[PDB]
Amino acid sequence: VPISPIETVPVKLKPGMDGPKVKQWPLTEEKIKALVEICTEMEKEGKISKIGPENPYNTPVFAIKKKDSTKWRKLVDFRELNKRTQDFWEVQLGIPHPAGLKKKKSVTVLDVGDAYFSVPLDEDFRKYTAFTIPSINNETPGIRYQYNVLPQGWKGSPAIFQSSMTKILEPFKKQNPDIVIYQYMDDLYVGSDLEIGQHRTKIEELRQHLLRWGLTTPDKKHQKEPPFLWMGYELHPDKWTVQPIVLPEKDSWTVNDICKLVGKLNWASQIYPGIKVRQLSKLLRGTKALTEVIPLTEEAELELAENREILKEPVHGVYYDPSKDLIAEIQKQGQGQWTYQIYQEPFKNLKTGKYARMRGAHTNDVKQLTEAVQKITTESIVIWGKTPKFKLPIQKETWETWWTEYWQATWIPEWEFVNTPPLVKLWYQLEKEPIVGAETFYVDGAANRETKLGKAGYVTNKGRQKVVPLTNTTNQKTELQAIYLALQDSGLEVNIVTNSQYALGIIQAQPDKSESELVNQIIEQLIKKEKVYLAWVPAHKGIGGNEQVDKLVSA
Amino acid sequence: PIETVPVKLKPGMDGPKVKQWPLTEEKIKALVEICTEMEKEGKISKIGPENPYNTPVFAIKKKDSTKWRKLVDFRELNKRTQDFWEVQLGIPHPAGLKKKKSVTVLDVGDAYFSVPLDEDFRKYTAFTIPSINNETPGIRYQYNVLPQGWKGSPAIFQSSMTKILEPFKKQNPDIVIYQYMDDLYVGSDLEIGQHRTKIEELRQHLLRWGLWMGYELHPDKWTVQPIVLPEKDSWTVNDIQKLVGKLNWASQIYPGIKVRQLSKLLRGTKALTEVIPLTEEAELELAENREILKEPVHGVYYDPSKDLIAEIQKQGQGQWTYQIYQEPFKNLKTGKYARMRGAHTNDVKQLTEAVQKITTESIVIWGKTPKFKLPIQKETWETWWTEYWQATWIPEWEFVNTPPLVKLWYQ
DNA sequence: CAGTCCCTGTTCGGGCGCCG
DNA sequence: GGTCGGCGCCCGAACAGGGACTG
Repeated sequence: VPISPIETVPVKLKPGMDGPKVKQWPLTEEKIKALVEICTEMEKEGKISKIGPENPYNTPVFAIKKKDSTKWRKLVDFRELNKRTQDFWEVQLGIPHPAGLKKKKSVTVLDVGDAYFSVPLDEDFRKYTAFTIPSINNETPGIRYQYNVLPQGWKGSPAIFQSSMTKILEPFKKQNPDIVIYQYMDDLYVGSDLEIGQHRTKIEELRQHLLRWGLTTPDKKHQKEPPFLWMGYELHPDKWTVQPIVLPEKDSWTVNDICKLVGKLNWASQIYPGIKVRQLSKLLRGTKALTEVIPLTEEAELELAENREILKEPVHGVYYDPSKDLIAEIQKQGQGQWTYQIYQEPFKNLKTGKYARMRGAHTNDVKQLTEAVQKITTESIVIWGKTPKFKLPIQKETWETWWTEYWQATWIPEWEFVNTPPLVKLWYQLEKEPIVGAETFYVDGAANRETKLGKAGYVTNKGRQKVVPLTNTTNQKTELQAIYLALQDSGLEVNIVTNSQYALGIIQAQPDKSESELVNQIIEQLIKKEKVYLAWVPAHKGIGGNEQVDKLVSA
Repeated sequence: PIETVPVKLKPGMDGPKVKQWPLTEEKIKALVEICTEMEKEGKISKIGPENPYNTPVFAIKKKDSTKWRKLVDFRELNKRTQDFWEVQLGIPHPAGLKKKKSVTVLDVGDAYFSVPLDEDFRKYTAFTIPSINNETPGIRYQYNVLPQGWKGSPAIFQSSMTKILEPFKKQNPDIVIYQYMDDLYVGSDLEIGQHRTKIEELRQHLLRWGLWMGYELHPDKWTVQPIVLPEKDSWTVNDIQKLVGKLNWASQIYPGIKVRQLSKLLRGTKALTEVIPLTEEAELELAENREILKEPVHGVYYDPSKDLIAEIQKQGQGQWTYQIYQEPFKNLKTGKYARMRGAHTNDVKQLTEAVQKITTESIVIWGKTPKFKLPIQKETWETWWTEYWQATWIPEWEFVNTPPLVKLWYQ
């Protein structure tokens, strides 16, 4: 067997584990012909070689149809080999995005034919890639081959190719520094600011530099004229857009159909602004079967009709201009939903997106806004390597009040206020000093761990009092219930004294939403007040009415 | 032509496998130029995906410094090679370094490149350089010499370091020199003028052997933050309530604290704003508790075998308090920082500066870096902390969310 | 006292989208 | 078809740590 021009990558098995020894699946007669035809052709080209009984290893093999072609692709079920092969470090840290591309004079896209079949495998590792091809007769012994290149379906093939490909491109990139080559597997985006004459010269220089190592750049996959089809987009000299997206129109929706729908809506939200999947993802909670039919809710059908209407109009993104600043603007959309757009010139979006993760049982809009800012910041550094300037629907004084008083460290990068309703604001402010002339409530609550019963009430300085029996509750729920009672039966200004660290920690975080309906009711009562002052005193210390009300709610 | 010191991981432990986090443009260009130069000088060599190990990498600029510095997060590697630099080639810690009038730090990381690394251990020093918008796959390297920021580097170079310092230590016997990571702590009681002169003498004494920095510290002027009670002449119900809660919390540290007589003043169900006169028995319990807070805690001493732990509280108005301990309520040191860089505007910058100052104090006093309990969300910290880091070491940390109880550490 | 449990947050396993 | 890797989303279940209360 001749020597491949590309340097091979040494591969070992994990220490103390042998090669695979697994029997072949029964194959349909139509796939057997497709395999024998491909196996005999690859043997002639030196990509697979016959092996004898000295090779004790074996692995199954099958074939699937290529999309929009009569040719077949050969895949190997290397599930057992992948377990015992060494772990690799993937070099593909992410996926490039067209929003990070700079305007180049000339652009060229090419795809190499049969990438893996052009890169060799380590000589000492070829023995473990042994497989059997069953014949049309079950009694025929079968032809056993071993791979000489990267097998499609092996966990090391993508990591090996991407590193072998970068090693071949380095001498060209070193000689041609002003040439931009976006390398993703076999997809090479080549752009430059050289004149269109010298551009085609450098293109042919690279097509021969790649040919020297056995990499063929067919003219069928060659692209010289816009629009270019690169990574699922359409690249035009001034704008880009995603290749068309198709949503299913099922009359009866299963769970898997919603997942396919949600996935495409998330993919469309990159350039289609305003896509909401809140009510559609609510269909996936607490459901078990992938094939279970689920009826669409009224709020879900409205959200789908709105998403279909957005996909009707055409949208397009622009390219990154390093000379101008990066701008990102956010809008509160739904409860727990946020959308954003990243641009440099008004209405010329580089890309859009959405943030909707609900973190914690209790939160507010300021917390969710900060989480969205960080998600956009990380996303921007990935694509452009810098943090955009933010336009946030929150007052400068609103944010100043929050971060200065909050006990956690929190910060937002350079931003400015945009008056786009609805505006994010704090819905109530706990007083820092006790209110003079306000009734003082000493609340407490308790419960029995077994009976699940308890009381919750208060005692005031004006003689007022209340105790309420509670069924199916906990110590935490009662202490929150006691504060809810004090807020109900008090005026617009009220001082409340509790001993519940749990209740006091939730309220001081100024939440405006909660998974607990009791907290939501406490929030609703806090908004109606003008001045509220909470305080904490240690329990069982004989403090004020806190000991008098601890004895009333004892049982 | 130098022999390699054989190094092994701790038994039953594989190398670090930490993904690389996204980097800004200015840092990627800084790493590309440095790694290209270090590859030209044979300090590093490109590798491939057959190496299953990796370690995050980013770039920094020290205080008042223009040049970028390559920084690697080898914490995980240092956690998986701990027995080497503590049992076999440990470095003693001078107890007098913290008592000096002036202490200066020097970046001596360039000297580690003069010693080759063990060939079998180069596999674990792997790292990856990302590209903006993932233009290219990761450009991987591995170290061919002693890496900067690895806890095994100052232990191997220690024998070579002592012989370089012997001519200077003999000339200046009253000067204390300590080596931690890629830094050199030189402390003396000399006047500030001749102190900086002796540093430049050592800077040239190190240059002739094939090796520059300048950060000045004054550990003798380090102060602790005690727990203080207000001195009000008129007390309200709310004041006495807050006083009892604070004294109740402080009783976990000082067991002699009593709130019996003060709790008796809160017998009735009174309004918070109502003024309460202090009884005679309460005024004495208040005065005795103030004296107890002046006393040091009984039975608090540093254990070298225990890990250091540090907690930080955001007190607002640019105020930050901290406590260092190994066992709960047995605080080895308390303190408070004020008006740091980014005050009144950026907390992450203040919190980053606070971690650096606290870690530096821990190195001078005990020679260890504490594990931090940071008052910040995990995503908020992991997004911005690198933008304000100015040190060659990285302490360990965890994230807490303890709402403010009853202001124990700040009035 | 250690053993719970009530609460809350985090990590992970498993589906889809997309690209090669 | 039921091959591999990368990134993203959504959800539930697992894990895990801190309080308060009780034998």
